[PDB]
Amino acid sequence: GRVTADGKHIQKFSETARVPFYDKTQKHFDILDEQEIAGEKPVRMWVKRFIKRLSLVDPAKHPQKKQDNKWKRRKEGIATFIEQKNGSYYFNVVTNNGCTSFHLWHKPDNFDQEKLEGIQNGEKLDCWVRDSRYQKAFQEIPENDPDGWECK
Repeated sequence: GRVTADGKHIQKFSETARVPFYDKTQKHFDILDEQEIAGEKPVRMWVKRFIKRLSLVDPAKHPQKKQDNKWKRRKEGIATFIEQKNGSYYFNVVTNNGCTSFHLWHKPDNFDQEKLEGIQNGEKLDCWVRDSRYQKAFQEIPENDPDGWECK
């Protein structure tokens, strides 16, 4: 909540979202002003709500990992690769049936490391999607994910 102009009333908020400080992945104590640390001026943030997670390897998860009861919402998936990094692999997935396709990164697992053999810069392959919990909000956007972050 928040107290109003007079000292007799409290207005109610809707929900919360955490913002990382005291870390070495963003810059908040050098972009924000001094008045905003006391928190008395509404500023814009980018709320994130759910992250796309994948498990492409189906045979190593159906008879030994279907006790998770979380992967009840697998729909489809297409995937590619455009840039190689130290430990993760690029992917581009379509959302439901051909409405929106965007990017993600995935840590390749030992049951999925047999699905990639060195991906060409544009070669195609299937995918498997899921949307998992997330509750955060940054200043501008992360420099690694151009996902749908709602401006609030």
